[PDB]
Amino acid sequence: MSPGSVVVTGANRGIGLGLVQQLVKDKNIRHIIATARDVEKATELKSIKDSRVHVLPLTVTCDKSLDTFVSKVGEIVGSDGLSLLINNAGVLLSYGTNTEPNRAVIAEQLDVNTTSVVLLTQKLLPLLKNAASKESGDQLSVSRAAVITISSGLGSITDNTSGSAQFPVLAYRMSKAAINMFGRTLAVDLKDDNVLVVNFCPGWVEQSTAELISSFNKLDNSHNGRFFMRNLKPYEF
Amino acid sequence: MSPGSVVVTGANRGIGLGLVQQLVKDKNIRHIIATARDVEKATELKSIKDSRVHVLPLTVTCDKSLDTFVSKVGEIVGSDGLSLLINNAGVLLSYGTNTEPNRAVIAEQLDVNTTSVVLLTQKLLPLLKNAASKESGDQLSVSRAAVITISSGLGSITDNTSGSAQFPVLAYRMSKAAINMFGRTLAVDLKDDNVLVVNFCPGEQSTAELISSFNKLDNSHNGRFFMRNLKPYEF
Repeated sequence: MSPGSVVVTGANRGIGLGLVQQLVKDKNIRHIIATARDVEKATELKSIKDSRVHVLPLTVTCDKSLDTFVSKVGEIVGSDGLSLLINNAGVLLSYGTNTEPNRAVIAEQLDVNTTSVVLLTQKLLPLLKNAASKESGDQLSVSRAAVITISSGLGSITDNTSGSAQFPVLAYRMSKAAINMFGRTLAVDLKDDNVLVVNFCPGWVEQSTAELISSFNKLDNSHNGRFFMRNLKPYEF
Repeated sequence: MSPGSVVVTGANRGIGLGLVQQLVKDKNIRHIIATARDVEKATELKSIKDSRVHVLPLTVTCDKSLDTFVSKVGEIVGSDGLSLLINNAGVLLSYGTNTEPNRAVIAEQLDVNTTSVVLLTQKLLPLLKNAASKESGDQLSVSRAAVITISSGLGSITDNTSGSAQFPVLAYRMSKAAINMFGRTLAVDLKDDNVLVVNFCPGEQSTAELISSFNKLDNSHNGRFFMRNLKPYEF
């Protein structure tokens, strides 16, 4: 089975856009909600034909743009609920240990990749718990209700052998470590609500998204609260 | 062996304080710097009578308060550098997944437990490195140069099986995960500067146990996260 409705933040380009193109190929999906900070500019996102794709504006750092967006998606999915939330929107700010100490940069990296993602997921929980309820039982799947966050292998603490000297990714690594901790906590917290939650890391083209979408269709209770590679294959955290 | 100089942040109470009380016992340490946000209120810390103890004001979230502090510690340690930086200053802000969505709270939790600590650490790097260059070779220990960060078991993602259900510790858990990531990162980044970095979960009888552990720390502990008795966490 397919999810009735999907939300993809940051679909104007990169992974977000590819995922939407991958998503439109599944004609059994009823709604496809794509967001862009600057919509009037998301031309390639916009060019996508098919009537079920809704390109809505969204600034993940603005709590007003969040409330407006949550309401719109609410008006769209109606009583059906939101089946799939794939938190893709994020950014990679340059910052390593040998960078002139700068609080504003570290704070922006976390605000965008962490707190904004948590804020959005929290607001979209009612809609998710609803999609989950619309089918009795105790079985997790993305077609029922899932919160998928696009993370990064650099978020894995135990796999961190490179640090941030050669590559200024300290803040980024932390923002994803945190977001990996959120996913782990969310899955637990939403246990009795039956909504699935998993985090992935895309590669470093449409190949990546094609593989992610495939892995999505194989998800169940056994992947809940974990962090995997696009071909699945778990990360250690 | 003992560290020429030690910095303990937010030592006006709890573990921080407990560490300064344990540290002043090691009669071989030359400088012992303990911070407080409101120096006036740090009565039990100031009561501590000891020629080599310095109580400096520091409010981790303020960059001016950070620099000023870093200037004084350099002024105190001189060309010998700072041999031990133990990040204790921290906070627990109530916030779970069911909590009513609030950007400011999450932002404060991370700003205090993550970004503020990273900033303080970076600013002290010179001192920490200068201290490590006094010795020869690649031996890592808290007597040479080390950064000890007081984290928490709730910061382990692999061990998180209770989430925000029991207690509303979501923003806190994330803050700690991130700082453990910073410890794993600094360790790799400071490898060639020969400065040891390790993270501990504090768990009186605690701080006493931390210290003994600090004295057993070697190259094999670098970049890792342990419990006070040196039992390792998985991250």
